[PDB]
This record gives sequence, C-alpha cells and structure tokens, in this order.
Amino acid sequence: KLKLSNTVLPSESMKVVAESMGIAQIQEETCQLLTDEVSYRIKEIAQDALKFMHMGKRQKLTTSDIDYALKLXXXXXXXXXXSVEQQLYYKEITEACVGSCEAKRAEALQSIATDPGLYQMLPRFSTFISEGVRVNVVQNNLALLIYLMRMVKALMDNPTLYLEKYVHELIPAVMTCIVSRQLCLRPDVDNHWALRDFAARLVAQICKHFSTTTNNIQSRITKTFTKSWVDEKTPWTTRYGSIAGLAELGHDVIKTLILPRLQQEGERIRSVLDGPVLSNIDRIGADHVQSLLLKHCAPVLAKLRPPPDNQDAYRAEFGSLGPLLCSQVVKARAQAALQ
Amino acid sequence: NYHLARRRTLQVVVSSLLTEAGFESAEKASVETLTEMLQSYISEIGRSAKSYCEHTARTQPTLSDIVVTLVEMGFNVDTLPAYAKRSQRMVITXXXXXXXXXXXXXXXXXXXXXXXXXXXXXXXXXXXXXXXXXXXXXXXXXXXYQVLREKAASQRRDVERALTRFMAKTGETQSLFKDDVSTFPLIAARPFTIPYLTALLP
Repeated sequence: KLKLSNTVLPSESMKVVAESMGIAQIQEETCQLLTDEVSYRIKEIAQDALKFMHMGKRQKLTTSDIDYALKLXXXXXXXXXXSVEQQLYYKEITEACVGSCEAKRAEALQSIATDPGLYQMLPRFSTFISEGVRVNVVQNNLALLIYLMRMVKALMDNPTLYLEKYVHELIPAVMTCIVSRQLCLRPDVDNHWALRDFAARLVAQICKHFSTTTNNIQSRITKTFTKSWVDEKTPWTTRYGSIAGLAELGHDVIKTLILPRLQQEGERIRSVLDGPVLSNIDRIGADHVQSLLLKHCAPVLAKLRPPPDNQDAYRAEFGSLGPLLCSQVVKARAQAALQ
Repeated sequence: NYHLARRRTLQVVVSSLLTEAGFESAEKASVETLTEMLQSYISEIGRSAKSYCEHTARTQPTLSDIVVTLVEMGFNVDTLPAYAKRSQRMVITXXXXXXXXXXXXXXXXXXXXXXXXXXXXXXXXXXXXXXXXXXXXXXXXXXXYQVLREKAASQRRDVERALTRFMAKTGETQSLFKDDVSTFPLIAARPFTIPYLTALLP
C-alpha cells in the first residue's frame, strides 16, 4: 500500500556543487552513491528527530529538535429548549442588560462575548431583544438603545455563535437604530449622534462577513442609504445615519459616493448654513452633523488628493469645506508625520 | 514564533558592534549566521561552566571559574578593561521589550451547589449550573379554577352565538325590527308535520 523510493538528488547538480570547488571531471555513479549515503544519514536522523519530538510530544519539527538530534390520545406536554437553570441564567442576562451597576453591565458584556457553546439561548434571546428594540424605538429611550447596541456588539464577538441563520431579525433593528427620531429630548439629541456612530461602526463590523453570499448586506444597505440620501425633506438624523453608515463601509465606498456628494452635500451645507430664518434645533443639529461628516470624510480625499492648493481645493469642494477640509488635511499631514 | 524576538535582539547587538566597527554594508544571511555563532558561543560558555562547576559538589559558578573557562575557551582577559573603553563607553545600550498583561473578566451567575461534594477536594472551582447541569420544563400549569370555568363557559356562549348567526343568515329568517340581518336575524318558523315526536324526544 506504500512504496518508499530513494529521494536521490540529480548527480549533475551535485557535480555542479562539487566543481564549484573545482574538483575534477566526475563520473555519475560516484555522486549517485554519494547522494544515496547522505540520504541514508539524513533520513536516519529524520527518524531520530521524530523520536525526539514524539517524546517531546509535538507534531511539528523545529530547528532546535534537529539540533538536539546532532548529538552524534392526548400527547405528552412539551419541554422547551431551555433548562430552568439556563433560562434563569438568561433572566440574569436580561436584567443585567437592564443593569444600572456598570460592573453588572460589563459582567454581562463579557458573559455574552465569551460563552461559546451557548447557542441555544440563541435566537429567543435575540428575537425579543429585537422586539424590545422596536418597542423602545416607540418609547424613544437612549439608555435601552445603548444597552442593546453594546449587547449586539458583544453578540458579534462571541466567535462560535454563528450569525448566519439568525441574521435576518437583527440587522433591521440596527438600521432602525440608525435612521431617525431618537428624540428623548431636543437639547439631548447629542448622545444620539454617538449612538449612530457606534451603530454604523457595528454595521461595519457586520459587513465584512456575510456579503459573499446573497448580497443583502452590501447591495441592500448601500442602496438603502443611497435612496435615503436622495430622500429630500427628511430630518437630518436620517442624513447623518445614512452618510455615517456609508462612511463605515470603507475608503473606496466613500471614494465612489462622496465624489459627487462632496459638492452636492456642500450645496446641502450652504442650504443649511446661511439658510433659514430660525430653526436652531435643526440648525445646530445639521451643522454639527455636516462638520462631523466633513472631517470624517476628509481622510478619503486626503489619501486621494495631495494637500496642495487649499484655495483651489475649496473651489474643488464648494467652498464650505474650505478650510476645515484644509485644517483636516493639515491634521492628516500631521498624522502622516506621526508615522 | 514568540521566541524569535530575542534572536533578533541579538541581531541588534550584532548591528551595534558592526556600527562600532564601521561597516556600511553587509551580507544579511552571513550576519544572521554569525549571530547564530554568537548564541552558540554563549551556550558553549554555559556548557563549559555548567559541567565545570559541577566539579564542586556545590553549584554556583563564580568569577574565577569563568576566568578559567574563558582562558580554557581561548581569550586574553587583560583586554577586558580596555575593551570597556569600547563597549560601555562607545556603544549605546539598547533596551529590552516585553509587553505582558492579565486581562479582566466577570461572568457572575449564582450557582455552585456542591463545594467539595462527595469526592471532597478543596482545590478546584466548580463551574456553575448555567453550563454543566440541566433541568426539565413542564411550563403549563394554568390551574386557575374560576378563570378556567370562565374560559369554558365563555367559549360555550361563543359557540351558541356562532351557530345562531349561521342558521340565522342561512334559513328562513323573520326579524324583530325591520331588516335586521345584522343584529337579530331570528330563524322563522318551520312548522313541520309531526310536532310531538320531535318535542317529546330525549
């Protein structure tokens, strides 16, 4: 069932190595038997280093190993998927997701991210997690939002629990967290922008795993945010969540998208800036949104264009980017100088 | 893999000594081979001193031991102060690098339930019940007496009014008001041939 022929070096190459020292005119059978003899000693020593590492008990052979070799009819009532024990464990998980004590919070987060083999307090868990997402979208409460979104983050990093089959009741809750109207209070929309940042960051963590298949991920979320950006007369939370989600998709994504949207969204800027009579909620909202997305979009064209001619680059970017685009280009040159 | 950085640290020492020499260029594989030769020279010192200070019944290799070792290993030690003028006085010492950490975690369930049960050994840590043990789910008691018979009687009332609505709109219908097919469509009279066999029949 096996045949072990002799691994014999080509003797002409051996004569090349030999007469590299300039020996003589060599006949073949000499170097043939030389390769034979050296192959015997090599394969003997190979068995020997195998005896080494099969008592050092590793199946990989290092240089050091050979160095040491060189010392020579009513049915029965049902039963759930849970145990009572692990469903009470699940209740601990849920009320720690409620948990005010941040120690209990982080305990829950680690318990999510590092319980592999759990898999069975899967979807039911995640399913009316998503239902709680919908109900608290109605309730419009940022604390439940941040708790669930860090919960989804910790769900995303528990490496065994594969997402695939159970994806499709989770991602829309993320995007509903992205879109709009996270309005606890009008002076307190501030944390919601960071919520959207974190959410789009989570989407970026999603998108690197699943769009090999059916392209729900890339094609649907991109066209979603595309036509969402097209949606005129919408609140700027929608615009921020859309453009932030497109920002999280990557360098070349923005290179495609904000190539016309550079000056088109600059037109949106100077529709907002030097714009209305008075709506300072929307003014301050859209203004810091445009500023954030400006200097967050900046490293694309910084990697794309050289940082010359900031007066021309503002003309190349409809003026309002100038010189905040130029200041971000100075910051990018400083970050390059840090390297 | 993680062993390798000390070997490349020795390569850094090699480059430092070449800088003290003054070679602008080099042959890289020869440099690393010389580095291997250096670490084998270190280990050769160590083997020599190892088997040499076992000639005492005690272990600790002292200074003159290593003196006789290096003279045994062929070196004029008299240049060692003078080489100090080259060594710690013309080459800057490089620093080491080791970035070790112990991360934090917390997975607090509340179940131990057997500290050192019958196989008693007070050197372990019982995991939980949340992973190891299991349970059983019956999940449906529903035994609320008056509520139960409320359910049953309400359902009987439902089937009453259902069949009433069905044969109401089905058969001959006469009303209470005019044209109540919605609210009260009473079945009209059959009258049939033999009443007594019907009305006196259990």
